Amino acid sequence: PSLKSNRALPLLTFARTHSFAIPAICVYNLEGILAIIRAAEHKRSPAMILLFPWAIQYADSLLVRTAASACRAASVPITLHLDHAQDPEIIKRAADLSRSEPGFDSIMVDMSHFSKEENLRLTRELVAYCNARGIATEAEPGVLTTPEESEEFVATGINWLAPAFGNLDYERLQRINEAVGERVGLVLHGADPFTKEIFEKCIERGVAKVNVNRAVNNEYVKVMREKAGSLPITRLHEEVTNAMQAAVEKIMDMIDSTGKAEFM
Amino acid sequence: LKSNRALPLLTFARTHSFAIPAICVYNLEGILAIIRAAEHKRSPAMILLFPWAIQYADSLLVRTAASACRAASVPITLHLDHAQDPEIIKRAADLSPGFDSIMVDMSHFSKEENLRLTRELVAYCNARGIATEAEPGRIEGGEDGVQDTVDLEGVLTTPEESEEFVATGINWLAPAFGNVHGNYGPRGVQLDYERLQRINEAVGERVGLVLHGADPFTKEIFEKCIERGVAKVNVNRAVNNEYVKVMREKAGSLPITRLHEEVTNAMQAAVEKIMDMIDSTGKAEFM
Ligand SMILES: [Zn+2]
Ligand SMILES: [Zn+2]
Repeated sequence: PSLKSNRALPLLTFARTHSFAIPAICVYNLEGILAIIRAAEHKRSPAMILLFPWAIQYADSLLVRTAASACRAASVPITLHLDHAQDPEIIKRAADLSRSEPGFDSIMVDMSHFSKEENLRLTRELVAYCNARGIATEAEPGVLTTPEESEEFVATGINWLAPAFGNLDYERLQRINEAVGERVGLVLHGADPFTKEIFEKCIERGVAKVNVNRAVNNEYVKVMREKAGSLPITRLHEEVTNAMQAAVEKIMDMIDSTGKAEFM
Repeated sequence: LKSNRALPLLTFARTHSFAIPAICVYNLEGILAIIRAAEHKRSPAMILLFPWAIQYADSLLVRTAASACRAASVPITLHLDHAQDPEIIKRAADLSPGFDSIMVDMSHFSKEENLRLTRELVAYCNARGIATEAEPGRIEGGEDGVQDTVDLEGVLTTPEESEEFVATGINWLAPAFGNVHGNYGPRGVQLDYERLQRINEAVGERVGLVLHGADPFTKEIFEKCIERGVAKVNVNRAVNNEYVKVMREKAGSLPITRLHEEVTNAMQAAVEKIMDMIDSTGKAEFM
């Protein structure tokens, strides 16, 4: 209800009902933001741009605000997610950007590194903090994720859940899905090396959001390793962005997000 | 223009014998390097973007930089450097939080065409709250983001051409007085300081003077220029070569996060040295 106008939620619910997954791309820079936005507009695909707490450590609100207004100006649904936020203070600080100027649409409240009772308790409290500001939330039931553990995390108020199942244990996956896939969206982590077939089986069994980092960002690293000092700076920027954009477009085709924005 | 944010900086710098560091950047690392350097050293600054920044990222770098400027605890404004195409100038000027100032650089055209286009483009910018810089001559050379002058001759600035440009309503002038964009080569830096003072004497009280091609300059050269009216010093390679060196040596060897940190630190250190050299260090206290 405080989430009634949240832009991030329709993406996963739509993906789940239309048997595809949203590409959720971790980026560290403006070149990454551009690559995602170009890929998505070009493949008529929805997307998410994901930032780590480091983006705020490093640039205060600047990467956040820029990514936010870039996705909102986009011609396909693109929203902004804080990935793997493991400190309560940085979650609240990120969430505070929404009491302006757009900030995050969703935050992964990742308390998985805490003891499970303290994980549960913190998650609940930070989720309530983000929801008060209009912000959707994802959590990790972090030893693998049982269907029982998943239901405990549903109770905290998360919107999406990031199960541990070898990422592979597909039997474990659909059991999680049958138990909780009606109350929360499912999020796949460690997707960087996966193939179409793995993505297909993950999607059939509930995945509506696929996190990617190295598969895209390694393209940025390859160009700089190979071309820095040899290409002018402007050209390096163009080349890293093209390389990253191409990598995002592949993922969009692998997870059937290509074309889907037409119907959203 | 009464409410223009860039104008006071050069005014203040001129009356207090220093220059504003005007640092060209291509990326968020450079934007962060400038804000940090400027806040650390308590110095005003300007962030310079090339037309390439709009060509490449539409309004993204412009918006990121303009916003960083506003949020800074020292005076920092945003300048379009070397805009050499009337169409791009209007496109940039239509953006306005966009640019506080724009360089209407028509120096590639004949003198009379340069004056003609500069006059009308200044009108267009002024209508939109935007201060302007023009080049009453032709500096030779190219940089990444700044076109070559191949097949064009150098044109040194006279007081008379300077006077002609003051009537266009520009705020700042970039004189050609022996400075060169890019590498000076074996002949070294050979500036005509006499020409410069002659310019300053003729128009200095009516317009601010802007130093281009300053990358390899020393403190003593800076001091000579500032004593002759230079209130804005443009820098590029001095700063962005640090990004290149760090990437050249370390990409593939450090996490991307540390890569971004290291280029920004290295660029920040290069900016800080300029600030000291041109005596802008500490000046934000009285602004
Ligand atoms: Zn992850
Ligand atoms: Zn220049």
